[PDB]
Amino acid sequence: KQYPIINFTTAGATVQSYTNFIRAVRGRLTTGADVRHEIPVLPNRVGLPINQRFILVELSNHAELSVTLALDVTNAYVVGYRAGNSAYFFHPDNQEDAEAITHLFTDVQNRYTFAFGGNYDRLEQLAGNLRENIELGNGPLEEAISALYYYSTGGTQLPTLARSFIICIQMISEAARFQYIEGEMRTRIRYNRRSAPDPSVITLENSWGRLSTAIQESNQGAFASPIQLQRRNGSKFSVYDVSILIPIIALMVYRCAPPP
Amino acid sequence: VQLVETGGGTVQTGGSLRLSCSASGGSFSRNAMGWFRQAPGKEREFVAAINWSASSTYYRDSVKGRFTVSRDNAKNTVYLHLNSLKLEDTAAYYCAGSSVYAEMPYADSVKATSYNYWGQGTQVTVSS
Repeated sequence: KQYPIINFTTAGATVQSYTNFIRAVRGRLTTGADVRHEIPVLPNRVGLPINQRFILVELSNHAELSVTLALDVTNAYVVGYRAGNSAYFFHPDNQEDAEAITHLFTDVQNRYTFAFGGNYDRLEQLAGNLRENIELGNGPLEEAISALYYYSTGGTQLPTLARSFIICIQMISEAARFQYIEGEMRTRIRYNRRSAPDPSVITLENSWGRLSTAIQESNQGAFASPIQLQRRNGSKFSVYDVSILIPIIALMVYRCAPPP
Repeated sequence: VQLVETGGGTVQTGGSLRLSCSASGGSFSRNAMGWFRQAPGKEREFVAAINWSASSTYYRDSVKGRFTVSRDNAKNTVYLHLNSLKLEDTAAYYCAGSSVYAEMPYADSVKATSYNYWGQGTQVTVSS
């Protein structure tokens, strides 16, 4: 069979099923069994078989539009998607990655590869807005799909397409990377609201690869160097330790191998 | 990104010439490039296309195994090598990249609609 498929829809609004979903994702992203201070580390990209390297997240609308997303199980980041018979991939910034993404949606008809990557500061352009100004929650997630599905048909502009990218990633990838950011989405939902992310989050997003590094190279959990994030008040502050982050960060990109 | 084309001019039946297009700035080398041509009073034709890598090349049926398209992302130029020139090939040759896609399905690669930026169209004529 093909890569695993974790199914989710914005029709049934249950704020539980959202959670059961993010936990389905995390369950596929790693096996656990490697955990640094109770925080699971994603599988090491080195030696990892391509048949094991991707995950598929399918997403349904209330307009009943289905779009399948591909994530890299090493970074939990979206490498591309599939809507209808057309498949679109982010730019594979290295040779080895280029090879691997060709194992995705092999049976799709039209395979596109963008000239751009999937990193924020890049999409923050095409969208024309910024993460700070871009709306999230279950609201943008219905429209983020109707964008992607309708991109294959040229019915969605690129600006709103990169905008639709920025919504997806944060609400899947980052949600699964952080318990904190995961919880933040349920909130916008249970009361059915929609809004933009606070510095608490953004600083977490920019810092995820940073923290993973800091945590795994830490001496007994103590960061060799501090790291500055922000809270909703915008106030900056530093983390000297893995402790605080346990309720916050869920998965870590493999950085090093475990100590004694 | 802006394109400039080189080569092109008087050639004789069965000869060779090499067209090149140098891109200064922009996303080039993350971009798919393609070559198109038109003779006067004749239809616009797809000639060749090449992706970013570039591991995928497509050629107009009539030119298959005659023309070869190349690129150097380090030199920021894309090459169209024209060998064994038939009279059929007399035309102005245009090079066009797409800043949106590093690669395209070839349904899109064959159409000039899919490319958002062009060169100035160096002229090519084949005598005999």
